[PDB]
Amino acid sequence: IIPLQAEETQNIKRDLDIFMKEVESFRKEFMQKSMGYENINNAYDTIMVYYHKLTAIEGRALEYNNLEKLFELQKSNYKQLKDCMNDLKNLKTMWDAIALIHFQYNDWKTKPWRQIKADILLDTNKTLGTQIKNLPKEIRNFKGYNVIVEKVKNMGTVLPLVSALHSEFMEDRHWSQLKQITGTVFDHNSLSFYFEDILALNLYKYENTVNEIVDVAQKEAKIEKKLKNIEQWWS
Amino acid sequence: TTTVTSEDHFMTFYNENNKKLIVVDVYPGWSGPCTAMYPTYNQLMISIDDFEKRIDILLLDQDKLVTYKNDKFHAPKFLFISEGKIIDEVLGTNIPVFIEKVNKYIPLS
Repeated sequence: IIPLQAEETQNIKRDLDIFMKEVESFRKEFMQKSMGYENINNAYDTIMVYYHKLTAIEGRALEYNNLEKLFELQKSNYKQLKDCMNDLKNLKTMWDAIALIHFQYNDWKTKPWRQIKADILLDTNKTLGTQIKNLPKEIRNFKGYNVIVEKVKNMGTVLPLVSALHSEFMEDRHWSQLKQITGTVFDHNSLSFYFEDILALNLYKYENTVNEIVDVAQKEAKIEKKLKNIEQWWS
Repeated sequence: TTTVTSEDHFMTFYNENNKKLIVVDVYPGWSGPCTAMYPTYNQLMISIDDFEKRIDILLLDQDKLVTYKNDKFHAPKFLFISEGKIIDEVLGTNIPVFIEKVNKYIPLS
């Protein structure tokens, strides 16, 4: 009777374990950046599912203990449940990491509205260092982490592209030439909310062209400044 | 983060954030503590709630809740509450640079 009942319980337990693995994975797959609250709610729901699995796991262990008879298979079934719990723990850790990344993304969005070229350069350097530290800390856990991890790289690239703009060397004409290539309506200094506008042009996609310009502008002022000397002295 | 005013307020804020962690900050490192506590609370709340989330901070102002949480635990005052129960207590006074290192360590389970 114990094995017939055990086979039915084992099939139900395997289905429950697959559902639990899918629930933690879905939360891990979802990326805030941007999205907030629902991802946190999903993590809470996953914990509740894990708690239900633990109660079911406790019942299976008690049934094995009641059956006793030094059965190796009963011990193995408990080990399989433990492996699922470890995977759930890894998923919970991944969810916490995503929330920390989302907070950093929210700060970046606030910085774009705040804008300020001097403020953006200081913010970009601080943001780049924090993003690099977060990527190094993440290790092991579960598969599909790299797909989310890549996002961090994109964010870092975006932060880097923003830093180039932080240069005050570029003028309106210089900005305009860059703007024509870029296609962005926003100018070098258009608004307080300009930082958000900058985000749409991808940093990785567009640091290159921003850089070319940032360089050109910096190059041109060295001359312009030279002319200032000739100008002032002789005039 | 939950701002608290009592060991009773500290504990309430921890219990009210059961899914994550509620950290009760009792007092601070002097030195005009109130305004500094609120300013750190705002940056930690974004690192606590927004960036890491994992953690809401509730700046105990100013009683002895930290000591009460430590007494309950048997395990400035920082009392970490999981489902409202003290699980981790640390004491000391730290500067803002030290707090940034703590943020990297966060978030504990």
